[PDB]
Amino acid sequence: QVQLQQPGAELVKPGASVKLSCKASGYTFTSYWMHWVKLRPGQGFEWIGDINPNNGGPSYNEKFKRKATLTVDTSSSTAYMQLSSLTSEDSAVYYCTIDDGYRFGYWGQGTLVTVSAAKTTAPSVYPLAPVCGDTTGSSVTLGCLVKGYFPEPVTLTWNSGSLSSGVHTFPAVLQSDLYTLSSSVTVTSSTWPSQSITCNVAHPASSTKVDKKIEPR
Amino acid sequence: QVQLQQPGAELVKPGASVKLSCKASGYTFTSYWMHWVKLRPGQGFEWIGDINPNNGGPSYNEKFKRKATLTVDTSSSTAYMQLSSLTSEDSAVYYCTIDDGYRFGYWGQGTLVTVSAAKTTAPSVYPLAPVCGDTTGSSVTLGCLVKGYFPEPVTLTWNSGSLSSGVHTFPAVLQSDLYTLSSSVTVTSSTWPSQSITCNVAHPASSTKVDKKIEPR
Amino acid sequence: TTECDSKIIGTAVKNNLAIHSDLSYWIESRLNDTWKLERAVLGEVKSCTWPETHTLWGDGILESDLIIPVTLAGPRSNHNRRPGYKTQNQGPWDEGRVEIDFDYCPGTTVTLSESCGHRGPATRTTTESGKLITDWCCRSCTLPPLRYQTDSGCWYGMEIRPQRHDEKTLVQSQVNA
Amino acid sequence: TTECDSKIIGTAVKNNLAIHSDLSYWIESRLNDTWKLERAVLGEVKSCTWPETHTLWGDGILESDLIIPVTLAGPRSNHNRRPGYKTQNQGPWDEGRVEIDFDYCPGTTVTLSESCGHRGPATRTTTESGKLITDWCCRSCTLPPLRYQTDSGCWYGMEIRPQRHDEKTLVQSQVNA
Amino acid sequence: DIQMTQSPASLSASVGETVTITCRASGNIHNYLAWYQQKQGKSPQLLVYNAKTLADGVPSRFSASGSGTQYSLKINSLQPEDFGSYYCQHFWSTPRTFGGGTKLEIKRADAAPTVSIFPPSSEQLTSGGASVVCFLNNFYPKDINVKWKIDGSERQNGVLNSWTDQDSKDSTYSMSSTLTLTKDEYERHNSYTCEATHKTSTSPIVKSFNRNE
Amino acid sequence: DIQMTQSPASLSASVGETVTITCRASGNIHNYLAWYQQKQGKSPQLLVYNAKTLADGVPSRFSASGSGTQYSLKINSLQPEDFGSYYCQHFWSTPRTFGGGTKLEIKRADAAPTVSIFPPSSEQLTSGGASVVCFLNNFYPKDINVKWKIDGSERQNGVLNSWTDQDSKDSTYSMSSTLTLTKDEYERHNSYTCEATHKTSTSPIVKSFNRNE
Repeated sequence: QVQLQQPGAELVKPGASVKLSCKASGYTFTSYWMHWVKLRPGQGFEWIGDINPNNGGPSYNEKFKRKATLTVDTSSSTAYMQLSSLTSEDSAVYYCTIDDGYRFGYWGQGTLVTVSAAKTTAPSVYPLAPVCGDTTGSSVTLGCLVKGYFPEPVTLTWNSGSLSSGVHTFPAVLQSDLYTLSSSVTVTSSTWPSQSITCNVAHPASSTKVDKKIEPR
Repeated sequence: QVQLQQPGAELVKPGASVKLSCKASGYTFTSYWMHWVKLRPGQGFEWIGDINPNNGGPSYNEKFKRKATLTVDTSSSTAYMQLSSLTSEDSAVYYCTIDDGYRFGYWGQGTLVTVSAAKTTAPSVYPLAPVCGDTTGSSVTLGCLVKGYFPEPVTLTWNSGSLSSGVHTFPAVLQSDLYTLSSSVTVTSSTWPSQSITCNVAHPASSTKVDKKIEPR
Repeated sequence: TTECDSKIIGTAVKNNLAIHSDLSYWIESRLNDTWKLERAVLGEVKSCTWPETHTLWGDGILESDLIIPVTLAGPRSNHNRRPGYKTQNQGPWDEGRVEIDFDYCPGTTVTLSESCGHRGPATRTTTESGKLITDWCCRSCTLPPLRYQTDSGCWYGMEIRPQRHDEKTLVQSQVNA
Repeated sequence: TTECDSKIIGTAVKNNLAIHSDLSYWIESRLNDTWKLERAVLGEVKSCTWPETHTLWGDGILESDLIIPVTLAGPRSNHNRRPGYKTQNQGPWDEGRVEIDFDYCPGTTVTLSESCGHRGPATRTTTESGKLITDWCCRSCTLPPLRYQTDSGCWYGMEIRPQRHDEKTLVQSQVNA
Repeated sequence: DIQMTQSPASLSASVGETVTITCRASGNIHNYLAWYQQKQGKSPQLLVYNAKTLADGVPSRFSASGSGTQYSLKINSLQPEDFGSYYCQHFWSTPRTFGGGTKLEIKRADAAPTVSIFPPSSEQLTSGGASVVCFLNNFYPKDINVKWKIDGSERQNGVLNSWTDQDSKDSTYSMSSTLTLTKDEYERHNSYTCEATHKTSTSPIVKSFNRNE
Repeated sequence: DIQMTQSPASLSASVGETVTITCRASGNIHNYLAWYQQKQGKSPQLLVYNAKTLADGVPSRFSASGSGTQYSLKINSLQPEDFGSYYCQHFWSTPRTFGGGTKLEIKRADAAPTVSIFPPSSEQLTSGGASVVCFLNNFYPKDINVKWKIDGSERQNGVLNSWTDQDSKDSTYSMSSTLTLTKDEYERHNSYTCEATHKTSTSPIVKSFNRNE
């Protein structure tokens, strides 16, 4: 199976440099060129350039010539893109993908690069239980509130992913260099609080893993 | 006489946009293309692109395609370059020049663009008089200290420009979002303090014009 | 790294036919539906750079899209292109004389399938023992298939792999340009 | 804005001579010391785009360096260039037939001087009355001078202006491409 | 270079309806064009290459054509699945460039939002903060108004809203509103109310609670 | 594209000496090359165009040549004027690119620095700050060491140094050193000294004063 593996996120202070990686698996590495694409909200997609796995020869988008440096290790089947002198304008998601025939048929999951002077902060996770008394109808909605973290991303599941139906995870919102994310889950009243429902929040940037069980009020 | 006129400086907050101007004088405006060049310490010179005074058709360096927007008003013989979404990496001196025959024979004075969140601050000007007592030899050195201003530039003269010989004006140095500049002037002891010596400092950003006379201690 | 001798060179396009040639090379692209490479005769594979002064249609080109490698005196030309095929760095360039065109090798067939192997070194249609390989395939190429012809036999483009992935003694290109 | 008919077109370079031609145009550049435009015959000035497929040496070109305007079917080619001259947007293109080359108009002379006027509309060597203008100049051009030839007389390139800045009845191009 | 201008920028269409999105190149790209589909937060999937060739696993309801500078991706019998952004990219010249994109809405039934209200947790109250959360789930169309009322009076500052993308199955929307107060400001009042004004009705859908209860 | 690599990056030469700076292009630029001279803080002046053609007003001691990818600017009988940075730029293809540059030093006589010391002004003292300024004027070579001594003990923090460019006439250098203290820290001590260690002598050139004098 063909897959491209790259880190989920990278935090880097302005003016500094970071090196993104792309580990290829499941195909003859030298056969396909390795392209890098930039995705930023508002700017859309931008082809950064490619690297030749055979000779290590790069071809750049003229715009990214002084910004990005493309290198390759054929032995380990891994491509590298070094972004130097980073600004807030370089905060985006960086994909690596292969051209398997004048087409980007195989992409990576993309590396979310955040450029900020703000400090890494562990999230506070709060269980959101329904108001006291009964609950409307035969269905109950529970919530989970992740507050005051930096940077992106966080991962929120319900019962370790066992509970996926009726789940709405809302995109984080930044305020004063701190993110706020929330999630809801609607289950039948016959299942809660009869069966335990726990929200699982992970913030790899601060090495945080918090499980919060939703207890009735 | 051929001359290109452009503002000495522009201060613009990060993420914002600024429009630089270039007023041409002394030649048939439509005859020569209008080129824009970027000069940044460490990066050297960078050709941004040109505009055709005849039809208003631009040709961009591919690197500056999303950064700069070249326009022209033939009627007023003025060219414009709009820089949008500015970062600290866009802090440089921007020249406008004409190609009078595969050569940039006529340049402008260049516009110093500063991108910073720091606030405009008027300078404090202090007269630097020699230590009490006598002065070594038959020559005396006076000084002028400009402290705590932002942004660049400031202009410092001696006796409204009538005193230029033996003058050393030192390049400003930034510290904690505030600049510090100094200047020395060496005259014969028979002229100082017998004749008045005043340093004239102008900081257009804060509309400041300060004359400081050097008095003996 | 070095540039070819431009004394023995001739490039010409007239009507619907375009030819980049010299004493050894004869690279012909034709307009039928679209402009694409039709046939390239390489009397002896060179190792120099084709001069831009004698290059037709060489605006904004990514070298990985050029059928004949620029390091092998392939013209930086959009005429040096063919739909469904990337640069042929691993073609039979060490066989001396080589002729590229677009047709089927005798007794062979090429099929489109995502199952087919990814592009590799150019494989000859006959084994070391001389046995013919009949069933070939490709993932995202176009037909008729890219075909090499050398003194030792008939080859297919890098994109084209043997459908029966299970061939024992393959004759494949060992050069990487 | 539109592209020229590529059915009647022929572009060819052999040895030291390069020619971009069709039924009306015959654009010849030669290698002597360097590759530069030698002579362009325009039977009738076109208003279309010369196809890149039939363009030699068209890599990384700034259109303002091309002698024959691309809007006037001038090839985006470094062959379409000449040292000391920018694009000739204000040449005598409304005179019907026009022939560009590099030689002196009979009875005229061209001198290099920074004093000379900046480039303007192409001026004919003869006035409306038919009087000949002998003394010409230029600021940063090269010699021999850019020369036009039409049915109504002989012209000079935009860079070249009358040295006697004080000419009364000038015949100048009124077109701006 | 080659610039890809894509149209329409956004489009809304019902299930089963036929849609066509166009891609225009500033120069002739000679059928070297690919269509990708991407819906956040996943990576883009190859739909079409060579302008008219479908990628593997792409349903028969997808088609694509065009030549020169004009190309078109046509979806017949639109499905709730086919929501998300669609991009076009050329493989003709360098640099490679992409279209601006086209977000596809699944136009559907109008749906009233399901509103739920949530008082601050004891943990957050321990921390000295107090966020009241209002969930507006499974509604259509996307535009909706959330009004917070404290003791009957509208509160505007400290409100954080967040919409989800269109649901892959029922094509509905969900939004979260978070009113963040200090513990003292929270204890200063009693009644807390969230009201949802939507297209489906001029009557606000209301959820409320009291602090000392 | 076309990349201009210029050499040497920096060069120092005496008056009257013959210097040659080279410019190499990544591709053949066909004598479409210009040489500019720039000395801060002025705008660059055109020296040469078409590789071998001098601009107007350029002295006869300047020459330039080359072809293909190799070009050279030669200055015969170097003058103190000709200090500053020299740049090469091609006019062959797009985009236009410049050389990295070559700073020209006028190598000259070794010169001891003229040192002057300045106590804080009454105005700055009124403001609560206290800067002591030391001027090291007209010296060569450029490298020089400034040591601040308060009551005999070296002070390192709060020191701001600034060199000037090489003088257009005597080819010398000047640097300014500013020791910024608080008013209290300034009044905490008495003797203030600046010492200049230069190549010309191992003996420091010293200027000093006392606060209560």
